[PDB]
Amino acid sequence: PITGKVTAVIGAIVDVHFEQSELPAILNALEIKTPQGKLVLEVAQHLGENTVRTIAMDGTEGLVRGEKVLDTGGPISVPVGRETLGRIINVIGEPIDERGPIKSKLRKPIHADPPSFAEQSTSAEILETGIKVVDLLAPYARGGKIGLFGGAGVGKTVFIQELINNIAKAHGGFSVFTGVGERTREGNDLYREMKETGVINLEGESKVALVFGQMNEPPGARARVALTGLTI
Amino acid sequence: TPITGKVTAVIGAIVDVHFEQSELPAILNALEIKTPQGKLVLEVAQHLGENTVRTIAMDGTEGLVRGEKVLDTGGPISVPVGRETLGRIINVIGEPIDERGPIKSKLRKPIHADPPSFAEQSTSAEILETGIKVVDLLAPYARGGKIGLFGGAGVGKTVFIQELINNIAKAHGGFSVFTGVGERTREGNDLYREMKETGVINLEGESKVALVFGQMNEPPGARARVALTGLTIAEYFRDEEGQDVLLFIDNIFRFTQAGSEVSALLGRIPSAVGYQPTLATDMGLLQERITTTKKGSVTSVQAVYVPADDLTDPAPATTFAHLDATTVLSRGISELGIYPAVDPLDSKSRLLDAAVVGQEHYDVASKVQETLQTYKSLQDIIAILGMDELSEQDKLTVERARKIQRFLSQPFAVAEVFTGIPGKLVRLKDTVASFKAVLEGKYDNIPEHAFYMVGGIEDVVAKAEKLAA
Amino acid sequence: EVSSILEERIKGVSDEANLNETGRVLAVGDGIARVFGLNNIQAEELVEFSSGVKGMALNLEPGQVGIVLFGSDRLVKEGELVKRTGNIVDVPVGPGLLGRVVDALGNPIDGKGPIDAAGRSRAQVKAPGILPRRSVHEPVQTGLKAVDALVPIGRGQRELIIGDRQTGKTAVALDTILNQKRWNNGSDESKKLYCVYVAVGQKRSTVAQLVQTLEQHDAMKYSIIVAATASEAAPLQYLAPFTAASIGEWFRDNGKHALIVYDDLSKQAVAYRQLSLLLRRPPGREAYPGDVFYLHSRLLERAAKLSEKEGSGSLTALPVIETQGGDVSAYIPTNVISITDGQIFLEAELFYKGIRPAINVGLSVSRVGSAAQVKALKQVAGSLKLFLAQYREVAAFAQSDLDASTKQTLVRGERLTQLLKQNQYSPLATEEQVPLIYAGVNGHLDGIELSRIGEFESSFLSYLKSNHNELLTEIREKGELSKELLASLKSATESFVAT
Amino acid sequence: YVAVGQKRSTVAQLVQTLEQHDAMKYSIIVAATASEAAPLQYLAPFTAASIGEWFRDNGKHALIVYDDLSKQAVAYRQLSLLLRRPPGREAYPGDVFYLHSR
Amino acid sequence: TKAQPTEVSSILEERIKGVSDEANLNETGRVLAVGDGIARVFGLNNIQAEELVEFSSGVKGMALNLEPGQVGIVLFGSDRLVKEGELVKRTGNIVDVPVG
Amino acid sequence: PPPVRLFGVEGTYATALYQAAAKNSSIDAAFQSLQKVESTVKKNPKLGHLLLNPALSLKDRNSVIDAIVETHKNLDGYVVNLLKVLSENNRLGCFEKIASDFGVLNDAHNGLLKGTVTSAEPLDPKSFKRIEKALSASKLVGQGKSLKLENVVKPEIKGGLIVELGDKTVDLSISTKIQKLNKVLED
Amino acid sequence: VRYEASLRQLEQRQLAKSVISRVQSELGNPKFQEKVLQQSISEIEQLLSK
Repeated sequence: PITGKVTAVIGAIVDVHFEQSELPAILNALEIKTPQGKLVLEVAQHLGENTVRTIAMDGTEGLVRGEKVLDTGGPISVPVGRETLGRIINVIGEPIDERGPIKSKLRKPIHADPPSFAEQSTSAEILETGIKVVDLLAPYARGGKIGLFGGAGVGKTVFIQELINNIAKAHGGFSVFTGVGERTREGNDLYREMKETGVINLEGESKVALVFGQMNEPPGARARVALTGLTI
Repeated sequence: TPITGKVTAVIGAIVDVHFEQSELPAILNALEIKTPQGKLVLEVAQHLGENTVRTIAMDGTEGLVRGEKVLDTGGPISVPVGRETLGRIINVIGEPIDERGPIKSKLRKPIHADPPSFAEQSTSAEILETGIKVVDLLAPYARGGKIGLFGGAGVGKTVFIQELINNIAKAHGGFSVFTGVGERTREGNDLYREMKETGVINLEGESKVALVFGQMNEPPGARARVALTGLTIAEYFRDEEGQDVLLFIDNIFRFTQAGSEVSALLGRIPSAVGYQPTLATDMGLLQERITTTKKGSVTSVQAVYVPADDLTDPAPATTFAHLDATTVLSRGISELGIYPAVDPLDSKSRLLDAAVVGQEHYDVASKVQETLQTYKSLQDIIAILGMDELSEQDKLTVERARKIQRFLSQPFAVAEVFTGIPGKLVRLKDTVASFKAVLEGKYDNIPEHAFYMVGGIEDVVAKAEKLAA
Repeated sequence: EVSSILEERIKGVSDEANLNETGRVLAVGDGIARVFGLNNIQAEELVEFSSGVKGMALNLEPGQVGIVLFGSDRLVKEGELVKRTGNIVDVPVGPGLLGRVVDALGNPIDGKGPIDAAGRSRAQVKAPGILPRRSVHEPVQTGLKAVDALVPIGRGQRELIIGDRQTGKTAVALDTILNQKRWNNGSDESKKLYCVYVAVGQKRSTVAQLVQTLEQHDAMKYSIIVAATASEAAPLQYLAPFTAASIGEWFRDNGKHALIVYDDLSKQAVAYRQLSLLLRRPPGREAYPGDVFYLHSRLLERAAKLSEKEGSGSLTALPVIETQGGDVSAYIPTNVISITDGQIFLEAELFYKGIRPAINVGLSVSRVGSAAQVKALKQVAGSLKLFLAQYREVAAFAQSDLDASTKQTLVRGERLTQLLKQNQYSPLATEEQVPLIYAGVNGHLDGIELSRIGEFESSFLSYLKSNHNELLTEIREKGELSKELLASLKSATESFVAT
Repeated sequence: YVAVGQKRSTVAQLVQTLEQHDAMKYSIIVAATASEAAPLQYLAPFTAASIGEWFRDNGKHALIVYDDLSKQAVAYRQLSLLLRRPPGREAYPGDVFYLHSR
Repeated sequence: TKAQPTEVSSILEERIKGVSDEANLNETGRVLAVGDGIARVFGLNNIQAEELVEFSSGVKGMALNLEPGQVGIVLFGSDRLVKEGELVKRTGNIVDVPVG
Repeated sequence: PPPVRLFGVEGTYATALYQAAAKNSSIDAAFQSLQKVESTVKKNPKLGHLLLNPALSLKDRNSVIDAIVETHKNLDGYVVNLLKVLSENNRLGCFEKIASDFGVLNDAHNGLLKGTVTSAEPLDPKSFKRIEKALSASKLVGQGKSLKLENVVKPEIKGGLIVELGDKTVDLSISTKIQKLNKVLED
Repeated sequence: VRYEASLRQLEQRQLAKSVISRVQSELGNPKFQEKVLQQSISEIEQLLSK
């Protein structure tokens, strides 16, 4: 089994030294067994001689040198399905919203390779919206990307809410709202508001899924929430 | 002496040799690596010891095996010099690139040459005339003077140098040396064709002009020693032969930039922003190798490219020490529809301090500078409101200074085509006269279009005739 | 079906061979790899790793070699065996690439079937000497005014296209390719262009839109598209103009004309920036390496017009710049500008205010790019270049003097600016553009007011062919106007102006 | 008169201007031209001072022009950074002040 | 590890031979690196700060850094004369000018 | 410069040692003694092998050295001075590093060539001999050069084999080939 | 037609994992041993001919 002992904790960069014929690849998930949780480390370099350099998904503070690490064999595998819709999830693929476990169906790696050239948009297809103002003066498209401008708390949050409702009528489609560096007070408000206006429910199946990466978690966990929502 | 070696490494384009015997070469000796391709000429810059040197590469390092032979020539790369260097184009390895074959020579000399001492000095600084108006008035050339132009191509760096050759080189006579340090390929071919068309060079007849041109697909170490190759040829003329010569250099930013690329690789820690630490010594050698001796006398004109138009950048700053006159050409002025694009407030010559250009010429140029500096001062007030919301005296001052700015545009004569206006050749003697009249209100009573793209005094009158109709 | 394609594949491979040298990697990652061994390797050789990924030798060091990875990090692992390809880094060249989409490696990535090649020739090569060069003589037609002869480009020029990115930057370039379709199907092979459009740093989605758009416009059968998109890693973007340019040179040394559009050289500078910093080389001025200059100058001088010896071949260039807000204080823009001659300064402000193309002509110049134009196209545009830089000065002070003469110039000038506009993605024919510039140059926009400029244009053209096509046959073949032809046009234009 | 970083041609114009104006009788030129290495450029102001302390000591009055001390820092920069000593501010070694003040 | 005089094969081969005297550490020492307009010498443990040391190619140069590895001697001239292996003898006089 | 380069990566000690010892002629002799002094360090089980990470002084290291030369004396006099150099730099864990390098350099001059023949199974002697014959025939081993072929069992190869020596390899492994083949067969 | 297109995709992955099962079956059998001898005699012919 590919196992090694921690031989450094320089910042949020934890280096694990592995033995012979026991070799990682870059992007794999390392899980350090601990009674304080688990910590997910992502291999972001090879420094050779069976040592690695990783980034962390959670606070590194209190690590001993000598604690066992185990290599999964590839990237963090996050839940997918219509059981993962109406759940707040941190990067690791587990509930932070505390409604017991998410019923695993299929799980899929967080890093995946860009789709083929013949499968990239060869034409613009116009994404339908109920907002008239949006469809005239700046057409949404199925391949395009539309960057909001304006303040926060000025109508933007409600505007985000509106769009979810149209998509349900238009296509049947869902959503995933991903928050990077989320402000943990505001997350409660938005979670409550979303459930109440019925774009999320405790009564069953849901549209928008929320993916939240708190700002008190290391830098790495902030980047990797963005790839985790997209896979859903 | 013969020194065998093998190529241990090729790190960047700063190859490392490991010699196979205890004999070792000195610093700035030249070495050749044998490949079925040709040769690569590299030049020792460090010994890192244990019989491992580090060498500057004047040829791209593609396809180099480790454990591959090198040989020692036993001294610095040797160019061919002579009076049979004329009509020729010389690269950097002393080989033609205009393919007239082996370059006939009596002496072949090392490219580095120890600078002329402070006992060989001409005190000369006699007026030489450009034949360009702006230049005659604000920064007239000199027998001992060094002129430099700065700022990015506006009118084309090269093209200005062409006018200079057109005018100054058919009335100075004798030898002229052109060294183009990592200059664009196409431009050299056009010039070669023009000299033969205009019967200056001829390969069937005489050649009182000589040439050195490099290429800017060449590797950084090579483009740095294009400058030295020309310079070896220049010294030979100045001293041994004792003839008075010109020099033109375009583009010498490219020397500095080539140095800055190799500086990192060698094992150096460079200066801030990125430029080399050896900038002051090296810039010192070139400009003290063009220093007049008591044989012949030379006058140089140098072009410097600025990638921000900031002359406070460390590479344009070191140029300034070795210059006693400048004729800065600015992009702004070109864009406005004024050709040439000389800035008139960043101009200088050593002879423009006093009556070294004669008292009358100094009075006319002194006042020109004052008028344009006032115009620049009132630029805000003009933009914000205008000139009728100023005092009556000032309004004249502004209008007068607007005729002066426009007046300075002289049509080019080997670029007549490119400007689109038939060239004017306006004498030093005429420029003083024309400018005298204009200051006293004698042509300041007729349109700002009778000042748009005009030469001397006569032309201003003639553009009134046109407008009237 | 699904069984058959797999059976074919498995049979088309065996993957058994006997090898020369190998390495086993030292410590891999950051888009640069450190390999242990490889003692007989040549410089810039191609290596192939056990992952399947291939790399180019950059640093040959006495005990280790540092390859650069053409591909994402994740595939490369530590302790993999690296085997010498035995050949220097090359890309297939030949005429089995025209209308096959390719990446910078030369792979078919949707393709239009596998890739066929005459030769391969090294990614990196250095351009011919000073001696085999010749000035331009033949005009590039864009089929858009304001470049047509107002700001001229010729065949072998290296004339620049500068502006702020995604103001419609790409369309100006397509039109060059599109407009050349009836001179590109000729029996004059010097007149044909074979064009390569290098897309560096753009969205893979845009490129797929672009591949389809050209096949609607029936122009993809004489162009290649090269890809090192934004998704695809930086060292492949670095190498993307170089690899494509080898393909361009192959057309140029068969003595036929070509074109290559380098979109965007500012993104080559970024691609090369990231690779450079992760190798420990300290940033230069504007946080970009100081060896950026080297890449662009070497790159650009392999597009040049050759002499009679080389078959009077050419490879023209239109290098496309992403400007940092219309500033030219920045390092990367000036570096491309100082190597090149001519600029096609383009304005965002103008694009917004209904000037399509929005080709400002104040900071647009031609130096040696001005001997491109044949006589018809020197006559008609005569001194229009000059007149609309008298117009700029006339409008600085039209916030002093107000005279009929200044007012007259300003009215002509505005009217003239309106006239330059032309529909995009159907570029108006060159023969068709010759009468229209005559009118305006000869001051005949003192009878047309601004609102009606578009209307006059089509009605004037329709009129001219039905009345007298003699005039137009002359310009198609002769391509030089005579005084008599000129007068005949003047006589016709005034007739149309009245009524 | 101290001349650091300058071309010989420039110095050559000055010395002739002085001899005409009758005043190379008492003038001494300490020079270190730019072609000549960085240590000699650097040592040039400093040996100039010592030649002054003797005049100053003896009861004589003199004037020392130090043109230019900005190229002195630059010279000192070349040697220090190739002897690999850490930089002060702007790449100029931080002990430049000690040279200038002494 | 990092350069010390044990990372250079010419110094070390001799150390193994039990020669670490022979007065390469008194008044003299042997050049080991040259280039860039800078020199470095091995030895010179009776050196004074700011002293002049004469390179045996007729070039004399002052010394501004003293280290037990490589005493860093700044050159007053040519790199094409000064070359590696040669001996340098300490002048024994700090740099000086005639006053008069 | 002595034959065979191996300077750098602490291999500068070995090169220096090799040449310094070549000129008296006691490289085999020295090598034998360096391995022997090294072995009685390893079988020292009271912090002479159990501590090789430096944390000792100049002076406490000098009395660790004196303890090492107490064990047997007569190693020659070059490799006894070598101990001193290593001591002065205070690297006790880069003692065996040199020993292995000096061994590599020694057996190159003698000409004995170390290779490797990875498999996952411990292959017959017949096959060993048939490989030793094939290598000897090839330009891979000349003459006056000996051949040692060492099979190791690695889990990372699973089926097939690869021969390796002189950074030259012939790879008929099944494991690499099955992987590359699997990849093209997901297409 | 869309479902048929998908069916082709489905087919391609199904047929993949079956080959992964047979790799495990081959390495499980003493074919692991019958085939290493084969590698050996091929490698012998090849290395002999460098």
